Amino acid sequence: RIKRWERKDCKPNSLPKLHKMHVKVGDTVKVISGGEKGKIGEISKIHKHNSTVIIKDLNLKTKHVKSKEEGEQGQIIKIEAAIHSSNVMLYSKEQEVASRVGHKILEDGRKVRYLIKTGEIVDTPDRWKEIQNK
Amino acid sequence: VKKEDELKELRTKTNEQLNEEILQLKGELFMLRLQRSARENFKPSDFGRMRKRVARMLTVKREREIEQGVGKRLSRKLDKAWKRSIVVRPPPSLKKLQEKA
Amino acid sequence: RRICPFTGKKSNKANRVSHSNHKTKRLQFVNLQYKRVWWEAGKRFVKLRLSTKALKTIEKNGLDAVAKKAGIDLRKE
Amino acid sequence: KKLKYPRRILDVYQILQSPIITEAAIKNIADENSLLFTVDVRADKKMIREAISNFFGVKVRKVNTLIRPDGTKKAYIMLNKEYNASELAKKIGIFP
RNA sequence: GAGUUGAAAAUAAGCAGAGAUCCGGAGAUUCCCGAAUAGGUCAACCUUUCGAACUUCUGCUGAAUCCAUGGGCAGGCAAGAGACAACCUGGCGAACUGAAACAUCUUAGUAGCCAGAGGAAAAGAAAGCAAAAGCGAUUCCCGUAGUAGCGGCGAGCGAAAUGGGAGCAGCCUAAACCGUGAAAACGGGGUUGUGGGAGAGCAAUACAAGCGUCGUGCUGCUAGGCGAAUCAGUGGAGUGCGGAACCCUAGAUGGUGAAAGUCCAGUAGCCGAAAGCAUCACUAGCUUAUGCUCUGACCCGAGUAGCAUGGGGCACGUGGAAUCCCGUGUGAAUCAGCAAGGACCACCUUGCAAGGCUAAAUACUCCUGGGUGACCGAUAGCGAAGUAGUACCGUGAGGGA
RNA sequence: AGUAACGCAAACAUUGGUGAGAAUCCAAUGCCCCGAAAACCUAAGGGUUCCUCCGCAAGGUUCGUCCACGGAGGGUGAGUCAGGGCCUAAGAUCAGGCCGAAAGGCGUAGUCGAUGGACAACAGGUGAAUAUUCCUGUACUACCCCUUGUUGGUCCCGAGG
RNA sequence: GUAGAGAAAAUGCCUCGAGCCAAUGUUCGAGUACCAGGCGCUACGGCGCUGAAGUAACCGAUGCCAUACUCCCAGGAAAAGCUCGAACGACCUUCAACAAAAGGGUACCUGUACCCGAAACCGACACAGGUAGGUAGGUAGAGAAUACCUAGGGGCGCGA
Ligand SMILES: [Mg+2]
Ligand SMILES: [Mg+2]
Ligand SMILES: [Mg+2]
Ligand SMILES: [Mg+2]
Ligand SMILES: [Mg+2]
Ligand SMILES: [Mg+2]
Ligand SMILES: [Mg+2]
Ligand SMILES: [Mg+2]
Ligand SMILES: [Mg+2]
Ligand SMILES: [Mg+2]
Ligand SMILES: [Mg+2]
Ligand SMILES: [Mg+2]
Ligand SMILES: [Mg+2]
Ligand SMILES: [Mg+2]
Ligand SMILES: [Mg+2]
Ligand SMILES: [Mg+2]
Ligand SMILES: [Mg+2]
Ligand SMILES: [Mg+2]
Ligand SMILES: [Mg+2]
Ligand SMILES: [Mg+2]
Ligand SMILES: [Mg+2]
Ligand SMILES: [Mg+2]
Ligand SMILES: [Mg+2]
Ligand SMILES: [Mg+2]
Ligand SMILES: [Mg+2]
Ligand SMILES: [Mg+2]
Ligand SMILES: [Mg+2]
Ligand SMILES: [Mg+2]
Ligand SMILES: [Mg+2]
Ligand SMILES: [Mg+2]
Ligand SMILES: [Mg+2]
Ligand SMILES: [Mg+2]
Ligand SMILES: [Mg+2]
Ligand SMILES: [Mg+2]
Ligand SMILES: [Mg+2]
Ligand SMILES: [Mg+2]
Ligand SMILES: [Mg+2]
Ligand SMILES: [Mg+2]
Ligand SMILES: [Mg+2]
Ligand SMILES: [Mg+2]
Ligand SMILES: [Mg+2]
Ligand SMILES: [Mg+2]
Ligand SMILES: [Mg+2]
Ligand SMILES: [Mg+2]
Ligand SMILES: [Mg+2]
Ligand SMILES: [Mg+2]
Ligand SMILES: [Mg+2]
Ligand SMILES: [Mg+2]
Ligand SMILES: [Mg+2]
Ligand SMILES: [Mg+2]
Ligand SMILES: [Mg+2]
Ligand SMILES: [Mg+2]
Ligand SMILES: [Mg+2]
Ligand SMILES: [Mg+2]
Ligand SMILES: [Mg+2]
Ligand SMILES: [Mg+2]
Ligand SMILES: [Mg+2]
Ligand SMILES: [Mg+2]
Ligand SMILES: [Mg+2]
Ligand SMILES: [Mg+2]
Ligand SMILES: [Mg+2]
Ligand SMILES: [Mg+2]
Ligand SMILES: [Mg+2]
Ligand SMILES: [Mg+2]
Ligand SMILES: [Mg+2]
Ligand SMILES: [Mg+2]
Ligand SMILES: [Mg+2]
Ligand SMILES: [Mg+2]
Ligand SMILES: [Mg+2]
Ligand SMILES: [Mg+2]
Ligand SMILES: [Mg+2]
Ligand SMILES: [Mg+2]
Ligand SMILES: [Mg+2]
Ligand SMILES: [Mg+2]
Ligand SMILES: [Mg+2]
Ligand SMILES: [Mg+2]
Ligand SMILES: [Mg+2]
Ligand SMILES: [Mg+2]
Ligand SMILES: [Mg+2]
Ligand SMILES: [Mg+2]
Ligand SMILES: [Mg+2]
Ligand SMILES: [Mg+2]
Ligand SMILES: [Mg+2]
Ligand SMILES: [Mg+2]
Ligand SMILES: [Mg+2]
Ligand SMILES: [Mg+2]
Ligand SMILES: [Mg+2]
Ligand SMILES: [Mg+2]
Ligand SMILES: [Mg+2]
Ligand SMILES: [Mg+2]
Ligand SMILES: [Mg+2]
Ligand SMILES: [Mg+2]
Ligand SMILES: [Mg+2]
Ligand SMILES: [Mg+2]
Ligand SMILES: [Mg+2]
Ligand SMILES: [Mg+2]
Ligand SMILES: [Mg+2]
Ligand SMILES: [Mg+2]
Ligand SMILES: [Mg+2]
Ligand SMILES: [Mg+2]
Ligand SMILES: [Mg+2]
Ligand SMILES: [Mg+2]
Repeated sequence: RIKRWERKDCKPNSLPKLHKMHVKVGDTVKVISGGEKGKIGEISKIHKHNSTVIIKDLNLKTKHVKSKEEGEQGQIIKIEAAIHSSNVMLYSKEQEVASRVGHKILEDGRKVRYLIKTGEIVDTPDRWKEIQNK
Repeated sequence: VKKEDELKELRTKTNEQLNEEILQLKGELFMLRLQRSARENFKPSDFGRMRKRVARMLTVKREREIEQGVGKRLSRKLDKAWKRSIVVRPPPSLKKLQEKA
Repeated sequence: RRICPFTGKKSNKANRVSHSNHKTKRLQFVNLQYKRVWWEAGKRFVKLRLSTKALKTIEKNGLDAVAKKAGIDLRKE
Repeated sequence: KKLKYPRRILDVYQILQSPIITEAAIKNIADENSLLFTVDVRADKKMIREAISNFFGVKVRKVNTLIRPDGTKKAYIMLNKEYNASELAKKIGIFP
């Protein structure tokens, strides 16, 4: 499978080298590049080695699956394929615009993210609880 | 929050109590290793939890010994001693529940 | 080794030279002797290998000066 | 005279690694009343006898060791004829 | 600051905003072999009275033998031992080759081996150069110079002084003498050269200079954080194209379906260290210290220098052969001296051997962190872009895709 | 060059069977060869080649349903057998010791070193793959345990063997 | 038993002993063991069930007594276990140690598969070769030669 050189890069302690990237899981984004350009969505899984993200209705691929279990029954499934994090921008639903993202400090002693075309705060204090309970 | 709690609990015990506790733990670890092979359903997380518990205990023990003023050689000697004097006793956890039953 | 303890003499590295100028490796050796020497301050002899120069020096400065410069205890000898 | 030094220094709780369950062993239980236990290579017979004698609380007749071509010690533990094997087979989870 | 349990999916369970996984500092554990070190062995095992063997260290004990030596016993986180690419120092030390043969000579004090120590080592504070004018420990580069010379006067080897730079730094001790002993030692005094010191008297005294526990200091390193600016169209995908805009203390770099200052990570700029490390300042303290006059009687590094022989090395091959350093044998002089100035003698100049220690400038790459490349792009570049010192071959050293 | 060869001149044959496919795989019946081996076992060596199930790319001098091949899963049980916990030979290392540019060389006690000395187990059964090892019978060494009998035993040393 | 510095030993003198030696043999171990057949099943592979007789003679080892003999010259390992024992030295000492016949108990590591006159080791090969030891049936034969056979194993990995 994995072309032997396309495997995961490594530190001396054997742990893979993670790209840092600008997005989280619960987020909503708009797709800037690729055939999926323009479509809006929400992010499910994110792989921090390749720097790639997966979005529920987007980048659909038609996969043939062979179920041989005493009979031959096949399945044609449509899955979602990872797309590169540089192809998406954070999307504001309110003023309905996709922007870049800066960091800001809130008086709570907190550090958060905001869209720089609006000034709209992205991260909610309970966001992680909201996603865990899902 | 289990970690901080457990450590505060550890540093407040005595030496003998630590020893005994350690033994009991290693035993439970044994019984666990038995269940694995029996293919009786159990928790994969448990090996980790227990092993690391034992670790933390030993660490504390040694860290005290260092305050007392003891070296590496003295350490290892008294350790051989303690491992010689070890007798197996049946684990209080699950073997006592087949003694009763 | 061929070495005097007391003066630290070494065998010297020297070419034997013929009438023909043809050189050859050779060793000149220290003149070493197995001697007993009287030690007055020990009331007793000491068996030693000595260079002869050392024997001389022992006549001149006395044994103890020599052994103290060379750092060798007559007791352990 | 002195303290009885165990043949090596091991820690007894790691010596009995596991029961070996295959078609083979089970009938050694049935016929011989003999358990089958993979143990630490560095472990001896006296160590194994004390270990099982105290742990499951059964008196053990005789122990036979073995060393696999893979370097893993394997022990036949034949208990006494008072203690039935299948007892410990149910107690442990080895079902004949 | 959000997901995580290596490569590496899948499965199973956990751990996680009272902060996980992760990154850095300091600790902890570290089976068996290996210096291997309780004793043994056929490395990775055995036997054990459970022991760091042996050598140094501290104490107790005390053979032949009075003092001693040896031995015995005990203490001790206990100094060493082994490993290490190249460079370096010492020790041994070739041969092919060149000379159109070869022996003196060359190769070359090279390779190799052995031992040793360091981040550099070695050398080093004038018994030195020079020449009648002067310099002022050592090392390194340029030059003098392929000069003077050496040489079966063949092949070849080959300086130095003046001159220019790099870099700078000077210190401890022996003896005379005064204390303490029966000594051997210890304590003060004393260290220099167009002479010092000891000796005997009279003056000056406070600053100056060198070293350095402790500690907030300064800076840097070892994790990090903030960080400007774009859209639609174009045939799989646009960073390209045509058309509009904008940032720039940022147009380094890497990635992104296709080439991007404006998409991501970043860059300029700017913040940031509980802990450890490093250079620096400060840091109680510790060190030292001057001045003149008289006195050739006291000292100024002895089996040493020299001499006779045998050699070695100096550019220098015994030559008229100094200087330097060694085998054998002899063997001085103390400053009214001794050595050097290319046999030797006279005169003058210069210097103070036979006790030690010292930073930098210079050499190197098993490597670490940055950077560049008229360097390679899978027959290349490392032997090695995948099990690479692997497979395989060899009893073995070794070879090796 | 689709040529030489296919590794002895012990010899195969037929009927069934399995299978997509059989001169070659299994079984039966003949026939033939070895039998101081071409039998059975053990030392050394090899290293999992052993057994079962699956497979038929490569290997196998043809074939292949088969295999010492590939894939999975198993398998080696000791007081008495063999070594070590006993003893020494040749030889090796060698505390101290003697010598040696260095590395080292010689060498005494010591300690290693079996191919030898010492020392206790056999029959039957089970058996996909182990058996003087597991089972059932009778045995035998070495310790420990108690009773009884004595008071000194232990090593170092002297000897016989 | 005695003697000499003399415990044991060696050595000298005195004494008591006619038997001794060891393969093998008889008996227990040992029979409701094993086994020819017999009965029944057949997954037609193997399995369950009951079992008669189990003695004698003659050949006869290269094996055992046996380091038993006789002869020869070339003159044929050491040390420990083992048996015996005073002085010297060290250490330990009373329910401590040693001495005994029974009785009960107790039981260290490592090898153990397979091949081994070989297709698995050694020969680069599934190679007409090399490889220590053990066991040694029948008929003929002086014989472990040869021929033909048993047990057991094979028909040589190209055929027609
Ligand atoms: Mg693939
Ligand atoms: Mg793109
Ligand atoms: Mg079995
Ligand atoms: Mg075994
Ligand atoms: Mg570690
Ligand atoms: Mg272990
Ligand atoms: Mg050792
Ligand atoms: Mg050793
Ligand atoms: Mg004393
Ligand atoms: Mg005395
Ligand atoms: Mg002494
Ligand atoms: Mg000691
Ligand atoms: Mg060293
Ligand atoms: Mg070395
Ligand atoms: Mg070093
Ligand atoms: Mg030559
Ligand atoms: Mg020549
Ligand atoms: Mg020539
Ligand atoms: Mg020539
Ligand atoms: Mg430097
Ligand atoms: Mg130096
Ligand atoms: Mg100076
Ligand atoms: Mg000077
Ligand atoms: Mg100059
Ligand atoms: Mg300058
Ligand atoms: Mg200067
Ligand atoms: Mg003095
Ligand atoms: Mg002074
Ligand atoms: Mg002068
Ligand atoms: Mg003067
Ligand atoms: Mg004075
Ligand atoms: Mg940023
Ligand atoms: Mg940006
Ligand atoms: Mg565009
Ligand atoms: Mg454009
Ligand atoms: Mg992109
Ligand atoms: Mg770019
Ligand atoms: Mg920066
Ligand atoms: Mg004077
Ligand atoms: Mg001379
Ligand atoms: Mg010369
Ligand atoms: Mg000369
Ligand atoms: Mg000179
Ligand atoms: Mg000169
Ligand atoms: Mg010399
Ligand atoms: Mg001389
Ligand atoms: Mg003089
Ligand atoms: Mg001279
Ligand atoms: Mg001079
Ligand atoms: Mg002088
Ligand atoms: Mg001189
Ligand atoms: Mg000097
Ligand atoms: Mg020096
Ligand atoms: Mg290629
Ligand atoms: Mg290559
Ligand atoms: Mg190519
Ligand atoms: Mg032809
Ligand atoms: Mg033809
Ligand atoms: Mg043909
Ligand atoms: Mg042929
Ligand atoms: Mg054939
Ligand atoms: Mg025949
Ligand atoms: Mg065969
Ligand atoms: Mg066989
Ligand atoms: Mg074998
Ligand atoms: Mg295999
Ligand atoms: Mg097979
Ligand atoms: Mg095939
Ligand atoms: Mg074929
Ligand atoms: Mg088939
Ligand atoms: Mg196979
Ligand atoms: Mg010998
Ligand atoms: Mg030697
Ligand atoms: Mg020695
Ligand atoms: Mg010896
Ligand atoms: Mg041995
Ligand atoms: Mg043997
Ligand atoms: Mg034995
Ligand atoms: Mg035996
Ligand atoms: Mg078998
Ligand atoms: Mg049997
Ligand atoms: Mg029987
Ligand atoms: Mg017995
Ligand atoms: Mg004896
Ligand atoms: Mg007697
Ligand atoms: Mg008597
Ligand atoms: Mg007698
Ligand atoms: Mg007869
Ligand atoms: Mg014969
Ligand atoms: Mg005889
Ligand atoms: Mg006595
Ligand atoms: Mg007795
Ligand atoms: Mg076996
Ligand atoms: Mg076998
Ligand atoms: Mg053969
Ligand atoms: Mg064949
Ligand atoms: Mg063959
Ligand atoms: Mg016959
Ligand atoms: Mg005949
Ligand atoms: Mg006959
Ligand atoms: Mg025959
Ligand atoms: Mg037959």
